[PDB]
Amino acid sequence: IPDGYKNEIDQLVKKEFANITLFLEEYRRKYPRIDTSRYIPNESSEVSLLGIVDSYLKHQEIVLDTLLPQTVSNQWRINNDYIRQTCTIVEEMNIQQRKQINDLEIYRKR
Amino acid sequence: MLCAISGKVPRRPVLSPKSRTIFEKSLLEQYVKDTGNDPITNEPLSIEEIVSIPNLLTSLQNEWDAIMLENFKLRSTLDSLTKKLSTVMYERDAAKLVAAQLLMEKNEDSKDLPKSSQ
Amino acid sequence: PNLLTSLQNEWDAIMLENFKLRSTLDSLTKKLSTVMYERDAAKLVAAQLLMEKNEDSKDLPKSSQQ
Amino acid sequence: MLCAISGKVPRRPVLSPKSRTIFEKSLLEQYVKDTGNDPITNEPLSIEEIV
Repeated sequence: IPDGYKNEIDQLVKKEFANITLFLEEYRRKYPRIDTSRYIPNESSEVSLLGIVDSYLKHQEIVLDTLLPQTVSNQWRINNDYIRQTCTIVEEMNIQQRKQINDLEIYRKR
Repeated sequence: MLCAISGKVPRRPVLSPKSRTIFEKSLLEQYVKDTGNDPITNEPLSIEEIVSIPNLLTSLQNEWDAIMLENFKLRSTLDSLTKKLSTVMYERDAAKLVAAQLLMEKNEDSKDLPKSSQ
Repeated sequence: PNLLTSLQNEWDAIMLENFKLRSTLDSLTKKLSTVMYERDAAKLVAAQLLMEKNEDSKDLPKSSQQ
Repeated sequence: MLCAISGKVPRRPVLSPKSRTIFEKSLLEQYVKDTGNDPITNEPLSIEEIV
């Protein structure tokens, strides 16, 4: 009985039981360390010149040189093909485990 | 396609003749000088045996953030495994004692049935 | 020119450290997998042993009674 | 990406440990069976030596 004998035996087993890094782990408490929230805002009228040039121009020039297209979609789709080779390998192992698992149960059945 | 040390995409990959594995030259050259042996297989190996704005500010900042918070979190992962690799072995040995205690119980119960007939 | 060379030299250690940290990660966690599988496997030994010991109990007591 | 012997995209790449270059297993295996050597440098190489 998948509802009586298991419940019965469980009670009998129950009755016999009645008889018988520092920085990382601390951050886990649930707060990430704040980063530099400075570069994005700034102010023309406000304080500090370096922020204008020591924050925005050079990074924007590096951005415009970095922000690209020369290769475009070819570099992306080349990596997409690699992901498909990686995926099929896992499912082949899913099969190999599936066959040997059923094979062991098959021997028990006899 | 990758290096078998850092997890890079090498610029000057070099392969070792003892164990067929491709490493970036600077990283393998460092290992030989530290201790003259292949890092993977632990086999004798020598050097001769082998065959501005965002870039300064934003991009470089992110690279040292990504390295810092990753290794710290990785150090946290290693601690948890050592923390309870112990909970695995203790629960395992706890089960061994149950089997050993039941092994005496069962055969003895089964032997009492054989004696009951007499 | 040497600041960039120094930046390389410190990174060279970063990669060497990450390797040894990852090896123990997989090698230690792999022992975790063999334990967890074998633990629940050894656990099934008890489930079978428990029911057989229970059968011995009601067989002998119903027999010893009569 | 390419096999140095044929010039095709190798479907089973095996790198040799005498002259570091990516050869297709089926091609290089026949090259070894012909004579125990690496095709580029003409240095001795066996099937177990290939990886």
